[PDB]
Amino acid sequence: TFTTAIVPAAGLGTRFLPTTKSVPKELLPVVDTPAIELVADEARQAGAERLVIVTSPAKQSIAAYFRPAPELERSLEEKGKTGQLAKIRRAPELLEVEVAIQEQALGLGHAVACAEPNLGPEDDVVAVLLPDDLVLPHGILERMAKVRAEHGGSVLCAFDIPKEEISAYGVFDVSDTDDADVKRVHGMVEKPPAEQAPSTFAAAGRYLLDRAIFDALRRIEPGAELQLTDAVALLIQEGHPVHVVVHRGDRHDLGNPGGFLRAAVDFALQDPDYGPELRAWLTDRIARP
Amino acid sequence: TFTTAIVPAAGLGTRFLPTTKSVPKELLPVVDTPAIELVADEARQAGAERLVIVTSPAKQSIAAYFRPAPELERSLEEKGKTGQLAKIRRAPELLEVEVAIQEQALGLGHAVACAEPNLGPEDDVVAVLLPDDLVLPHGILERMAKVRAEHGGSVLCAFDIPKEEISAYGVFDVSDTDDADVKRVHGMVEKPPAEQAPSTFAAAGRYLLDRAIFDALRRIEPLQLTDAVALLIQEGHPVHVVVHRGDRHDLGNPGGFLRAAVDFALQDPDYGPELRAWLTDRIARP
Ligand SMILES: O=c1ccn([C@@H]2O[C@H](COP(=O)(O)OP(=O)(O)O[C@H]3O[C@H](CO)[C@@H](O)[C@H](O)[C@H]3O)[C@@H](O)[C@H]2O)c(=O)[nH]1
Ligand SMILES: [Mg+2]
Repeated sequence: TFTTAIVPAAGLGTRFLPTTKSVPKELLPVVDTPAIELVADEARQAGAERLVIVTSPAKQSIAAYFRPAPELERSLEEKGKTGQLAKIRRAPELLEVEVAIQEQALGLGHAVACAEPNLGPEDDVVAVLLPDDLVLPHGILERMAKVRAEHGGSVLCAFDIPKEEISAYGVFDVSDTDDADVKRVHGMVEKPPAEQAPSTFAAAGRYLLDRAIFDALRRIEPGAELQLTDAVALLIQEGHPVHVVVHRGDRHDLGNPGGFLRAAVDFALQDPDYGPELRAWLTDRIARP
Repeated sequence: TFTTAIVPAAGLGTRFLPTTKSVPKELLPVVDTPAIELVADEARQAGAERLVIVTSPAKQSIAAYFRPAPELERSLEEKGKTGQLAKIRRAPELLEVEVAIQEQALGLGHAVACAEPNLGPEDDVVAVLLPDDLVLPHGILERMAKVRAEHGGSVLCAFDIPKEEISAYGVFDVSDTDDADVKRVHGMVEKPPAEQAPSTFAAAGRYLLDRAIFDALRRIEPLQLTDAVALLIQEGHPVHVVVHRGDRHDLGNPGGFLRAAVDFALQDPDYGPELRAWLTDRIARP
Protein backbone atom coordinates (compact mmCIF):
# COMPACT_ATOMS: atom_id res chain seq x y z
CA THR A 1 0.00 0.00 0.00
CA PHE A 2 2.78 2.59 0.70
CA THR A 3 3.88 4.66 -2.32
CA THR A 4 6.39 7.16 -0.74
CA ALA A 5 9.71 6.06 0.78
CA ILE A 6 11.74 8.58 2.86
CA VAL A 7 15.56 8.39 3.00
CA PRO A 8 17.11 10.56 5.81
CA ALA A 9 20.50 11.71 4.44
CA ALA A 10 21.23 14.94 6.30
CA GLY A 11 24.11 13.81 8.61
CA LEU A 12 27.72 14.58 7.54
CA GLY A 13 29.29 11.16 8.03
CA THR A 14 31.90 12.34 10.59
CA ARG A 15 33.25 8.75 10.67
CA PHE A 16 34.19 9.07 6.96
CA LEU A 17 36.16 12.32 7.26
CA PRO A 18 38.05 13.74 5.47
CA THR A 19 36.21 12.35 2.39
CA THR A 20 32.72 13.49 3.53
CA LYS A 21 33.94 17.11 3.66
CA SER A 22 33.41 16.98 -0.11
CA VAL A 23 31.50 13.74 -0.93
CA PRO A 24 28.04 12.86 0.48
CA LYS A 25 28.32 9.64 2.49
CA GLU A 26 25.34 8.19 0.62
CA LEU A 27 27.18 8.49 -2.72
CA LEU A 28 30.23 6.47 -1.59
CA PRO A 29 30.61 3.27 -3.71
CA VAL A 30 29.98 -0.25 -2.54
CA VAL A 31 32.32 -1.78 -5.16
CA ASP A 32 30.85 0.51 -7.91
CA THR A 33 27.32 1.52 -6.70
CA PRO A 34 26.39 4.16 -4.03
CA ALA A 35 24.26 3.28 -1.01
CA ILE A 36 21.63 5.80 -2.14
CA GLU A 37 21.07 3.60 -5.21
CA LEU A 38 20.99 0.41 -3.09
CA VAL A 39 18.23 1.78 -0.79
CA ALA A 40 16.33 3.40 -3.75
CA ASP A 41 16.26 -0.03 -5.45
CA GLU A 42 15.10 -1.83 -2.29
CA ALA A 43 12.31 0.78 -1.87
CA ARG A 44 11.21 0.38 -5.54
CA GLN A 45 11.23 -3.43 -5.29
CA ALA A 46 8.87 -3.08 -2.25
CA GLY A 47 6.45 -0.95 -4.39
CA ALA A 48 7.58 2.65 -3.74
CA GLU A 49 6.75 4.98 -6.66
CA ARG A 50 8.33 8.08 -5.05
CA LEU A 51 11.53 8.72 -3.02
CA VAL A 52 11.86 11.75 -0.71
CA ILE A 53 15.53 12.29 0.15
CA VAL A 54 16.00 14.58 3.15
CA THR A 55 19.35 16.40 3.05
CA SER A 56 21.27 19.59 3.77
CA PRO A 57 21.67 22.47 1.26
CA ALA A 58 25.31 21.33 0.78
CA LYS A 59 24.38 17.74 -0.28
CA GLN A 60 21.59 18.64 -2.81
CA SER A 61 24.08 16.91 -5.22
CA ILE A 62 22.53 13.54 -4.23
CA ALA A 63 19.55 14.73 -6.38
CA ALA A 64 21.60 14.98 -9.61
CA TYR A 65 22.55 11.32 -9.28
CA PHE A 66 18.90 10.49 -10.12
CA ARG A 67 18.91 12.78 -13.19
CA PRO A 68 19.69 11.34 -16.69
CA ALA A 69 23.20 11.75 -18.10
CA PRO A 70 22.52 11.88 -21.89
CA GLU A 71 26.05 12.64 -23.12
CA LEU A 72 27.55 9.90 -20.94
CA GLU A 73 24.89 7.40 -22.09
CA ARG A 74 25.73 8.23 -25.72
CA SER A 75 29.49 7.88 -25.16
CA LEU A 76 29.03 4.46 -23.47
CA GLU A 77 26.67 3.23 -26.24
CA GLU A 78 29.19 4.29 -28.92
CA LYS A 79 31.99 2.34 -27.15
CA GLY A 80 29.67 -0.74 -26.94
CA LYS A 81 29.57 -0.50 -23.12
CA THR A 82 26.02 -1.88 -22.94
CA GLY A 83 26.53 -3.19 -19.36
CA GLN A 84 27.80 0.19 -18.07
CA LEU A 85 25.00 1.98 -19.96
CA ALA A 86 22.38 -0.21 -18.19
CA LYS A 87 24.15 0.54 -14.89
CA ILE A 88 23.90 4.32 -15.31
CA ARG A 89 20.31 4.13 -16.57
CA ARG A 90 19.15 2.18 -13.51
CA ALA A 91 18.86 4.84 -10.75
CA PRO A 92 17.08 7.62 -12.77
CA GLU A 93 14.52 5.05 -14.01
CA LEU A 94 13.69 3.56 -10.55
CA LEU A 95 11.15 6.18 -9.33
CA GLU A 96 10.21 9.86 -8.90
CA VAL A 97 12.77 11.58 -6.62
CA GLU A 98 12.27 14.77 -4.57
CA VAL A 99 14.45 16.53 -1.98
CA ALA A 100 13.40 18.04 1.36
CA ILE A 101 15.98 20.51 2.73
CA GLN A 102 16.66 20.10 6.47
CA GLU A 103 18.59 23.37 7.12
CA GLN A 104 20.32 21.92 10.24
CA ALA A 105 21.06 18.25 11.07
CA LEU A 106 18.88 18.00 14.20
CA GLY A 107 18.54 14.18 14.01
CA LEU A 108 16.36 11.46 12.57
CA GLY A 109 12.93 12.51 13.92
CA HIS A 110 13.49 16.07 12.63
CA ALA A 111 14.55 14.63 9.24
CA VAL A 112 11.35 12.52 8.94
CA ALA A 113 9.25 15.57 10.05
CA CYS A 114 10.91 17.69 7.31
CA ALA A 115 9.59 15.20 4.64
CA GLU A 116 5.88 15.88 5.45
CA PRO A 117 5.50 18.81 2.94
CA ASN A 118 6.45 16.26 0.18
CA LEU A 119 3.51 13.99 1.09
CA GLY A 120 0.04 13.97 -0.41
CA PRO A 121 -3.40 12.72 0.76
CA GLU A 122 -2.67 9.18 -0.54
CA ASP A 123 0.33 8.83 1.86
CA ASP A 124 -1.50 7.19 4.82
CA VAL A 125 1.73 5.23 5.54
CA VAL A 126 5.35 6.00 4.55
CA ALA A 127 8.44 3.77 4.33
CA VAL A 128 11.64 5.04 5.91
CA LEU A 129 15.00 3.49 4.96
CA LEU A 130 18.20 4.49 6.70
CA PRO A 131 20.98 4.29 4.09
CA ASP A 132 23.63 3.03 6.55
CA ASP A 133 21.74 -0.24 6.93
CA LEU A 134 21.72 -2.76 4.10
CA VAL A 135 19.14 -5.44 4.81
CA LEU A 136 19.62 -8.46 2.56
CA PRO A 137 18.01 -9.91 0.56
CA HIS A 138 15.42 -7.30 -0.52
CA GLY A 139 11.96 -7.70 0.97
CA ILE A 140 11.86 -6.63 4.64
CA LEU A 141 9.45 -3.77 3.81
CA GLU A 142 7.08 -6.28 2.16
CA ARG A 143 7.13 -8.38 5.35
CA MET A 144 6.41 -5.19 7.33
CA ALA A 145 3.47 -4.32 4.94
CA LYS A 146 1.82 -7.67 5.76
CA VAL A 147 2.02 -6.80 9.47
CA ARG A 148 0.40 -3.38 8.78
CA ALA A 149 -2.31 -5.13 6.69
CA GLU A 150 -3.11 -7.41 9.66
CA HIS A 151 -2.68 -5.09 12.68
CA GLY A 152 -2.86 -1.50 11.32
CA GLY A 153 -0.63 1.16 12.86
CA SER A 154 3.12 1.30 12.40
CA VAL A 155 5.85 -1.30 11.87
CA LEU A 156 9.52 -1.38 12.90
CA CYS A 157 12.45 -3.71 12.08
CA ALA A 158 14.86 -5.60 14.33
CA PHE A 159 17.98 -7.71 14.06
CA ASP A 160 18.28 -10.72 16.43
CA ILE A 161 21.52 -10.01 18.36
CA PRO A 162 22.77 -11.85 21.51
CA LYS A 163 22.52 -9.68 24.66
CA GLU A 164 26.32 -9.72 25.16
CA GLU A 165 26.66 -8.10 21.66
CA ILE A 166 23.61 -5.73 21.70
CA SER A 167 24.74 -2.77 23.83
CA ALA A 168 25.41 -0.41 20.85
CA TYR A 169 21.74 -0.69 19.81
CA GLY A 170 18.29 0.39 20.83
CA VAL A 171 16.55 -2.75 22.10
CA PHE A 172 12.82 -3.46 22.01
CA ASP A 173 10.63 -4.46 24.93
CA VAL A 174 8.25 -6.89 23.26
CA SER A 175 5.49 -9.45 23.51
CA ASP A 176 4.89 -12.45 21.29
CA THR A 177 2.42 -12.73 18.42
CA ASP A 178 1.31 -15.78 16.46
CA ASP A 179 4.27 -15.23 14.07
CA ALA A 180 7.72 -16.00 15.56
CA ASP A 181 9.22 -13.12 13.54
CA VAL A 182 6.61 -10.53 14.54
CA LYS A 183 6.46 -8.91 18.01
CA ARG A 184 4.30 -6.25 19.56
CA VAL A 185 6.44 -3.31 20.64
CA HIS A 186 5.87 -2.01 24.18
CA GLY A 187 8.90 0.29 24.25
CA MET A 188 12.60 0.65 23.53
CA VAL A 189 15.66 0.94 25.79
CA GLU A 190 18.69 2.86 24.42
CA LYS A 191 22.05 1.02 24.63
CA PRO A 192 21.27 -1.31 27.56
CA PRO A 193 24.06 -3.32 29.26
CA ALA A 194 23.67 -7.04 28.50
CA GLU A 195 21.93 -7.89 31.79
CA GLN A 196 19.40 -4.98 31.35
CA ALA A 197 18.57 -5.66 27.66
CA PRO A 198 14.77 -6.42 27.49
CA SER A 199 15.14 -8.74 24.47
CA THR A 200 17.59 -9.75 21.73
CA PHE A 201 15.72 -7.53 19.22
CA ALA A 202 17.94 -4.62 18.16
CA ALA A 203 16.35 -1.65 16.27
CA ALA A 204 17.22 -1.67 12.54
CA GLY A 205 16.81 1.27 10.15
CA ARG A 206 13.62 0.20 8.31
CA TYR A 207 10.20 1.67 9.19
CA LEU A 208 6.61 1.66 7.92
CA LEU A 209 5.10 4.65 9.71
CA ASP A 210 1.46 5.60 9.74
CA ARG A 211 0.81 9.30 8.94
CA ALA A 212 0.03 9.72 12.70
CA ILE A 213 3.84 9.89 13.26
CA PHE A 214 3.94 13.52 12.03
CA ASP A 215 1.35 14.75 14.54
CA ALA A 216 3.32 12.81 17.23
CA LEU A 217 6.61 14.44 16.12
CA ARG A 218 4.94 17.89 16.55
CA ARG A 219 3.79 17.02 20.12
CA ILE A 220 6.97 15.56 21.68
CA GLU A 221 9.32 17.77 23.74
CA PRO A 222 12.14 19.06 21.43
CA GLY A 223 15.72 18.39 22.63
CA ALA A 224 18.86 20.55 23.17
CA GLU A 225 16.38 17.66 18.14
CA LEU A 226 13.27 15.47 17.71
CA GLN A 227 13.76 11.84 18.80
CA LEU A 228 11.78 9.50 16.52
CA THR A 229 11.74 6.93 19.38
CA ASP A 230 9.94 9.48 21.60
CA ALA A 231 7.29 10.01 18.89
CA VAL A 232 6.87 6.24 18.56
CA ALA A 233 6.58 5.90 22.40
CA LEU A 234 3.88 8.61 22.36
CA LEU A 235 1.94 6.67 19.71
CA ILE A 236 2.26 3.49 21.79
CA GLN A 237 1.12 5.36 24.97
CA GLU A 238 -1.93 6.56 22.99
CA GLY A 239 -2.87 3.05 21.76
CA HIS A 240 -1.43 3.17 18.22
CA PRO A 241 -0.44 -0.45 17.29
CA VAL A 242 3.34 -0.78 16.84
CA HIS A 243 4.86 -4.10 15.84
CA VAL A 244 8.36 -5.20 14.81
CA VAL A 245 9.52 -7.66 12.17
CA VAL A 246 12.68 -9.61 12.97
CA HIS A 247 14.98 -9.81 9.94
CA ARG A 248 16.47 -13.32 9.59
CA GLY A 249 18.81 -12.64 6.64
CA ASP A 250 22.15 -10.91 6.31
CA ARG A 251 22.99 -7.29 6.83
CA HIS A 252 25.72 -4.76 6.34
CA ASP A 253 26.54 -1.65 8.36
CA LEU A 254 27.81 1.30 6.27
CA GLY A 255 27.97 3.66 9.27
CA ASN A 256 31.80 3.39 9.57
CA PRO A 257 34.70 2.60 7.18
CA GLY A 258 35.23 -0.91 8.65
CA GLY A 259 31.64 -2.10 8.15
CA PHE A 260 31.66 -0.37 4.73
CA LEU A 261 34.79 -2.32 3.65
CA ARG A 262 33.17 -5.60 4.83
CA ALA A 263 30.17 -4.81 2.57
CA ALA A 264 32.36 -4.02 -0.43
CA VAL A 265 34.54 -7.12 0.01
CA ASP A 266 31.48 -9.34 0.50
CA PHE A 267 29.90 -8.02 -2.70
CA ALA A 268 33.15 -8.05 -4.73
CA LEU A 269 33.82 -11.71 -3.80
CA GLN A 270 30.49 -12.61 -5.47
CA ASP A 271 31.28 -10.59 -8.62
CA PRO A 272 33.22 -12.59 -11.27
CA ASP A 273 34.96 -9.42 -12.47
CA TYR A 274 36.76 -9.14 -9.13
CA GLY A 275 36.08 -12.10 -6.82
CA PRO A 276 38.68 -14.79 -7.78
CA GLU A 277 41.68 -12.47 -7.95
CA LEU A 278 40.54 -10.61 -4.78
CA ARG A 279 40.08 -13.89 -2.88
CA ALA A 280 43.56 -15.14 -3.93
CA TRP A 281 45.11 -11.80 -2.91
CA LEU A 282 43.26 -11.77 0.45
CA THR A 283 44.38 -15.35 1.23
CA ASP A 284 48.02 -14.27 1.02
CA ARG A 285 47.49 -10.82 2.58
CA ILE A 286 45.82 -11.96 5.85
CA ALA A 287 48.75 -14.37 6.54
CA ARG A 288 51.09 -11.33 7.15
CA PRO A 289 50.85 -8.02 9.19
CA THR B 1 64.43 20.82 -7.79
CA PHE B 2 60.89 20.92 -9.29
CA THR B 3 58.27 22.98 -7.42
CA THR B 4 55.10 22.22 -9.47
CA ALA B 5 53.34 18.83 -9.61
CA ILE B 6 50.61 18.06 -12.17
CA VAL B 7 47.82 15.58 -11.40
CA PRO B 8 45.80 14.55 -14.52
CA ALA B 9 42.26 13.97 -13.16
CA ALA B 10 40.03 14.69 -16.16
CA GLY B 11 38.93 11.12 -17.11
CA LEU B 12 35.69 9.66 -15.68
CA GLY B 13 36.69 6.32 -14.20
CA THR B 14 34.25 4.24 -16.21
CA ARG B 15 35.10 1.10 -14.10
CA PHE B 16 33.52 2.88 -11.10
CA LEU B 17 30.18 3.63 -12.80
CA PRO B 18 27.54 4.37 -11.74
CA THR B 19 29.21 6.13 -8.80
CA THR B 20 31.56 8.25 -10.97
CA LYS B 21 28.56 9.68 -12.83
CA SER B 22 28.32 12.00 -9.79
CA VAL B 23 31.47 11.54 -7.67
CA PRO B 24 34.97 12.47 -8.99
CA LYS B 25 37.06 9.32 -9.07
CA GLU B 26 39.93 11.06 -7.30
CA LEU B 27 37.69 11.84 -4.25
CA LEU B 28 36.80 8.16 -3.64
CA PRO B 29 38.04 7.11 -0.18
CA VAL B 30 40.82 4.61 0.48
CA VAL B 31 39.44 3.58 3.89
CA ASP B 32 38.63 7.21 4.84
CA THR B 33 41.03 9.33 2.68
CA PRO B 34 40.60 10.35 -1.00
CA ALA B 35 43.26 9.29 -3.46
CA ILE B 36 43.84 12.94 -4.42
CA GLU B 37 45.02 13.63 -0.85
CA LEU B 38 47.39 10.61 -0.97
CA VAL B 39 49.06 11.83 -4.19
CA ALA B 40 49.15 15.52 -3.01
CA ASP B 41 50.89 14.36 0.16
CA GLU B 42 53.44 12.38 -1.88
CA ALA B 43 54.08 15.43 -4.07
CA ARG B 44 54.53 17.70 -1.03
CA GLN B 45 56.95 15.24 0.61
CA ALA B 46 59.08 15.30 -2.58
CA GLY B 47 59.30 19.15 -2.39
CA ALA B 48 56.29 20.29 -4.46
CA GLU B 49 55.12 23.78 -3.51
CA ARG B 50 52.21 23.86 -5.99
CA LEU B 51 49.74 21.30 -7.33
CA VAL B 52 48.00 21.80 -10.72
CA ILE B 53 44.99 19.47 -10.95
CA VAL B 54 43.74 19.01 -14.48
CA THR B 55 40.03 18.25 -14.39
CA SER B 56 36.79 18.51 -16.26
CA PRO B 57 34.19 21.24 -15.43
CA ALA B 58 31.99 18.73 -13.53
CA LYS B 59 34.89 17.66 -11.27
CA GLN B 60 36.10 21.12 -10.12
CA SER B 61 34.79 20.17 -6.61
CA ILE B 62 38.20 18.45 -6.28
CA ALA B 63 39.37 22.11 -5.76
CA ALA B 64 37.06 22.79 -2.78
CA TYR B 65 38.56 19.71 -1.07
CA PHE B 66 41.84 21.67 -0.73
CA ARG B 67 40.09 24.78 0.67
CA PRO B 68 39.67 25.29 4.47
CA ALA B 69 36.27 24.37 5.92
CA PRO B 70 36.02 26.83 8.89
CA GLU B 71 32.53 25.87 10.08
CA LEU B 72 33.26 22.14 9.94
CA GLU B 73 36.60 22.79 11.75
CA ARG B 74 34.82 24.93 14.40
CA SER B 75 32.23 22.18 14.93
CA LEU B 76 34.81 19.36 15.29
CA GLU B 77 36.77 21.50 17.79
CA GLU B 78 33.62 22.10 19.90
CA LYS B 79 32.93 18.33 19.91
CA GLY B 80 36.52 17.48 20.93
CA LYS B 81 37.06 15.51 17.67
CA THR B 82 40.78 16.45 17.65
CA GLY B 83 41.76 13.53 15.41
CA GLN B 84 39.07 14.12 12.80
CA LEU B 85 39.92 17.86 12.93
CA ALA B 86 43.58 17.09 12.12
CA LYS B 87 42.42 14.83 9.30
CA ILE B 88 40.38 17.63 7.64
CA ARG B 89 43.15 20.24 8.12
CA ARG B 90 45.79 18.05 6.44
CA ALA B 91 44.95 18.53 2.72
CA PRO B 92 44.48 22.37 2.73
CA GLU B 93 47.86 22.85 4.50
CA LEU B 94 49.90 20.64 2.10
CA LEU B 95 50.50 23.08 -0.78
CA GLU B 96 49.09 25.75 -3.10
CA VAL B 97 46.47 24.17 -5.37
CA GLU B 98 45.27 25.39 -8.78
CA VAL B 99 42.87 23.78 -11.31
CA ALA B 100 43.36 23.66 -15.11
CA ILE B 101 40.23 22.79 -17.14
CA GLN B 102 40.42 20.10 -19.86
CA GLU B 103 37.13 20.75 -21.72
CA GLN B 104 37.10 17.19 -23.21
CA ALA B 105 39.06 14.04 -22.19
CA LEU B 106 41.36 13.76 -25.23
CA GLY B 107 43.82 11.58 -23.20
CA LEU B 108 46.80 11.87 -20.83
CA GLY B 109 49.15 13.78 -23.15
CA HIS B 110 46.38 16.35 -23.70
CA ALA B 111 45.70 16.60 -19.92
CA VAL B 112 49.37 17.40 -19.31
CA ALA B 113 49.42 19.90 -22.20
CA CYS B 114 46.42 21.74 -20.64
CA ALA B 115 48.50 22.45 -17.47
CA GLU B 116 51.12 24.49 -19.46
CA PRO B 117 49.34 27.90 -18.85
CA ASN B 118 49.68 27.28 -15.06
CA LEU B 119 53.48 27.07 -15.37
CA GLY B 120 55.93 29.87 -14.73
CA PRO B 121 59.58 30.75 -15.44
CA GLU B 122 60.85 28.68 -12.50
CA ASP B 123 59.18 25.50 -13.86
CA ASP B 124 62.12 24.00 -15.83
CA VAL B 125 60.91 20.53 -14.76
CA VAL B 126 57.44 19.45 -13.61
CA ALA B 127 56.38 16.35 -11.70
CA VAL B 128 53.39 14.38 -12.95
CA LEU B 129 51.55 11.94 -10.66
CA LEU B 130 48.81 9.69 -12.02
CA PRO B 131 46.23 9.47 -9.20
CA ASP B 132 45.36 5.78 -9.92
CA ASP B 133 48.89 4.68 -9.08
CA LEU B 134 50.01 4.56 -5.45
CA VAL B 135 53.80 4.11 -5.18
CA LEU B 136 54.87 3.15 -1.70
CA PRO B 137 56.56 4.31 0.38
CA HIS B 138 56.85 7.99 -0.58
CA GLY B 139 60.05 9.03 -2.25
CA ILE B 140 60.16 7.83 -5.89
CA LEU B 141 60.08 11.47 -7.14
CA GLU B 142 63.13 12.28 -4.99
CA ARG B 143 65.01 9.32 -6.54
CA MET B 144 63.90 10.63 -9.94
CA ALA B 145 65.13 14.15 -9.01
CA LYS B 146 68.64 12.75 -8.30
CA VAL B 147 68.64 11.34 -11.84
CA ARG B 148 67.54 14.67 -13.35
CA ALA B 149 70.31 16.44 -11.41
CA GLU B 150 72.97 13.96 -12.76
CA HIS B 151 71.76 13.55 -16.38
CA GLY B 152 69.40 16.46 -17.15
CA GLY B 153 66.45 15.75 -19.42
CA SER B 154 63.38 13.86 -18.24
CA VAL B 155 62.82 10.94 -15.84
CA LEU B 156 60.20 8.17 -15.91
CA CYS B 157 59.31 5.45 -13.39
CA ALA B 158 59.14 1.65 -13.91
CA PHE B 159 57.95 -1.36 -11.98
CA ASP B 160 60.08 -4.51 -12.28
CA ILE B 161 57.55 -7.03 -13.57
CA PRO B 162 58.33 -10.55 -14.93
CA LYS B 163 57.91 -10.91 -18.71
CA GLU B 164 55.08 -13.46 -18.38
CA GLU B 165 53.15 -10.86 -16.19
CA ILE B 166 54.07 -7.64 -18.12
CA SER B 167 51.74 -7.72 -21.21
CA ALA B 168 49.18 -5.26 -19.73
CA TYR B 169 51.91 -2.55 -19.58
CA GLY B 170 54.11 -0.38 -21.73
CA VAL B 171 57.62 -1.77 -21.45
CA PHE B 172 60.77 0.30 -21.81
CA ASP B 173 63.63 -0.51 -24.14
CA VAL B 174 66.68 0.35 -21.99
CA SER B 175 70.45 0.51 -21.52
CA ASP B 176 72.34 0.26 -18.20
CA THR B 177 73.84 3.05 -16.11
CA ASP B 178 76.13 2.82 -13.11
CA ASP B 179 73.06 2.57 -10.80
CA ALA B 180 71.19 -0.82 -10.97
CA ASP B 181 67.85 1.01 -10.55
CA VAL B 182 68.48 3.66 -13.26
CA LYS B 183 68.26 2.93 -17.00
CA ARG B 184 68.54 5.11 -20.06
CA VAL B 185 65.35 4.88 -22.11
CA HIS B 186 65.72 4.11 -25.84
CA GLY B 187 61.96 3.68 -26.48
CA MET B 188 58.80 1.91 -25.23
CA VAL B 189 56.74 -1.06 -26.57
CA GLU B 190 52.98 -1.09 -25.80
CA LYS B 191 51.64 -4.32 -24.30
CA PRO B 192 54.30 -6.74 -25.68
CA PRO B 193 53.78 -10.52 -25.42
CA ALA B 194 56.36 -11.99 -22.98
CA GLU B 195 58.73 -13.14 -25.76
CA GLN B 196 58.74 -9.58 -27.32
CA ALA B 197 59.14 -7.68 -23.99
CA PRO B 198 62.45 -5.69 -24.31
CA SER B 199 62.85 -5.55 -20.53
CA THR B 200 61.13 -6.33 -17.25
CA PHE B 201 60.54 -2.55 -16.83
CA ALA B 202 56.87 -1.55 -17.02
CA ALA B 203 55.88 2.13 -17.13
CA ALA B 204 54.44 3.52 -13.83
CA GLY B 205 52.45 6.76 -13.39
CA ARG B 206 55.23 8.98 -12.07
CA TYR B 207 57.20 11.46 -14.24
CA LEU B 208 59.68 14.32 -13.98
CA LEU B 209 59.26 16.08 -17.34
CA ASP B 210 61.51 18.74 -18.71
CA ARG B 211 59.61 21.76 -20.08
CA ALA B 212 60.56 20.49 -23.59
CA ILE B 213 57.63 18.04 -23.25
CA PHE B 214 55.10 20.83 -24.08
CA ASP B 215 56.64 21.52 -27.45
CA ALA B 216 56.70 17.71 -28.07
CA LEU B 217 53.00 17.51 -27.17
CA ARG B 218 52.27 20.28 -29.75
CA ARG B 219 54.04 18.32 -32.53
CA ILE B 220 52.75 14.77 -32.03
CA GLU B 221 50.05 13.59 -34.45
CA PRO B 222 46.57 13.45 -32.82
CA LEU B 223 47.53 12.80 -27.63
CA GLN B 224 49.59 9.99 -25.93
CA LEU B 225 52.27 11.24 -23.49
CA THR B 226 54.40 8.21 -24.57
CA ASP B 227 54.46 9.55 -28.15
CA ALA B 228 55.71 12.95 -26.91
CA VAL B 229 58.40 11.19 -24.86
CA ALA B 230 59.36 9.13 -27.95
CA LEU B 231 59.69 12.37 -29.96
CA LEU B 232 62.00 13.83 -27.28
CA ILE B 233 64.25 10.72 -27.38
CA GLN B 234 64.35 10.91 -31.23
CA GLU B 235 65.40 14.59 -30.91
CA GLY B 236 68.28 13.74 -28.50
CA HIS B 237 66.60 14.65 -25.22
CA PRO B 238 67.96 12.48 -22.33
CA VAL B 239 65.32 10.21 -20.86
CA HIS B 240 66.05 7.88 -17.93
CA VAL B 241 63.89 5.60 -15.79
CA VAL B 242 64.05 4.83 -12.08
CA VAL B 243 62.98 1.29 -11.16
CA HIS B 244 60.67 1.20 -8.13
CA ARG B 245 61.42 -1.91 -6.05
CA GLY B 246 58.79 -1.28 -3.32
CA ASP B 247 55.08 -1.72 -3.06
CA ARG B 248 52.35 -0.34 -5.24
CA HIS B 249 48.61 -0.19 -5.61
CA ASP B 250 46.37 0.22 -8.62
CA LEU B 251 43.19 2.24 -8.05
CA GLY B 252 42.10 1.93 -11.71
CA ASN B 253 39.32 -0.60 -11.01
CA PRO B 254 37.28 -1.60 -7.94
CA GLY B 255 39.29 -4.84 -7.41
CA GLY B 256 42.68 -3.00 -7.19
CA PHE B 257 41.00 -0.25 -5.16
CA LEU B 258 39.74 -2.79 -2.57
CA ARG B 259 43.22 -4.35 -2.33
CA ALA B 260 44.59 -0.90 -1.39
CA ALA B 261 41.79 -0.21 1.14
CA VAL B 262 42.16 -3.68 2.77
CA ASP B 263 45.95 -3.37 2.84
CA PHE B 264 45.79 0.03 4.61
CA ALA B 265 42.91 -0.92 6.91
CA LEU B 266 44.75 -4.08 8.15
CA GLN B 267 47.58 -1.75 9.31
CA ASP B 268 45.21 0.60 11.20
CA PRO B 269 44.27 -0.45 14.76
CA ASP B 270 40.78 1.03 14.41
CA TYR B 271 39.97 -1.67 11.79
CA GLY B 272 42.84 -4.20 11.48
CA PRO B 273 42.20 -7.05 13.98
CA GLU B 274 38.42 -7.31 13.51
CA LEU B 275 38.76 -6.98 9.71
CA ARG B 276 41.45 -9.71 9.66
CA ALA B 277 39.18 -12.03 11.67
CA TRP B 278 36.24 -11.23 9.41
CA LEU B 279 38.30 -11.80 6.24
CA THR B 280 39.63 -15.15 7.57
CA ASP B 281 36.07 -16.54 7.81
CA ARG B 282 34.70 -14.76 4.70
CA ILE B 283 37.30 -16.08 2.18
CA ALA B 284 36.56 -19.72 3.28
CA ARG B 285 32.98 -19.57 1.80
CA PRO B 286 31.61 -18.32 -1.62
O1 LIG C 1 41.78 13.10 -21.30
C1 LIG C 1 42.20 12.57 -20.27
C2 LIG C 1 42.45 11.18 -20.08
C3 LIG C 1 42.99 10.75 -18.93
N1 LIG C 1 43.35 11.61 -17.92
C4 LIG C 1 43.90 11.10 -16.66
O2 LIG C 1 45.16 10.52 -16.90
C5 LIG C 1 45.37 9.52 -15.87
C6 LIG C 1 45.89 8.31 -16.60
O3 LIG C 1 44.87 7.91 -17.53
P1 LIG C 1 44.49 6.36 -17.66
O4 LIG C 1 43.42 6.18 -18.67
O5 LIG C 1 44.21 5.81 -16.29
O6 LIG C 1 45.91 5.82 -18.21
P2 LIG C 1 46.49 4.32 -18.32
O7 LIG C 1 45.73 3.61 -19.42
O8 LIG C 1 46.56 3.68 -16.96
O9 LIG C 1 48.00 4.55 -18.81
C7 LIG C 1 48.83 5.59 -18.36
O10 LIG C 1 49.24 5.29 -17.04
C8 LIG C 1 50.12 4.15 -16.84
C9 LIG C 1 50.49 4.21 -15.37
O11 LIG C 1 49.32 4.05 -14.58
C10 LIG C 1 51.32 4.17 -17.81
O12 LIG C 1 51.93 2.89 -17.82
C11 LIG C 1 50.87 4.42 -19.23
O13 LIG C 1 52.03 4.46 -20.09
C12 LIG C 1 50.04 5.72 -19.28
O14 LIG C 1 49.60 6.06 -20.58
C13 LIG C 1 44.03 9.32 -15.13
O15 LIG C 1 43.95 9.94 -13.86
C14 LIG C 1 43.02 10.02 -16.04
O16 LIG C 1 41.99 10.72 -15.38
C15 LIG C 1 43.11 12.96 -18.01
O17 LIG C 1 43.39 13.74 -17.13
N2 LIG C 1 42.55 13.36 -19.19
MG1 LIG D 1 45.58 4.22 -15.23
